[PDB]
Amino acid sequence: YRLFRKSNLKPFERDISTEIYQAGSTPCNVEGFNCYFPLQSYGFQPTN
Amino acid sequence: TPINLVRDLPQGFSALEPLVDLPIGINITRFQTLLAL
Repeated sequence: YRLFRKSNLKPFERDISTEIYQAGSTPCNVEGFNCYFPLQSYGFQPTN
Repeated sequence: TPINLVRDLPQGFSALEPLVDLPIGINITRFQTLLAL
């Protein structure tokens, strides 16, 4: 799913892009902290 | 329209009839006419 986005998507909007976000106040140009990949995976396991 | 006129647009009236609505959505802009050669 998408955890980082520059702006909220409009209803029935699809965001497939991989735009790196500047969540952290420090601008980026680029992972780990203060700017992250927009998408985030799910830990779907039967033990969950 | 019956448009042949002489020059520029005339003083008339008529209306467009819709045909289809396809579900692209996805933030449309930058319409670009396709000119031939």
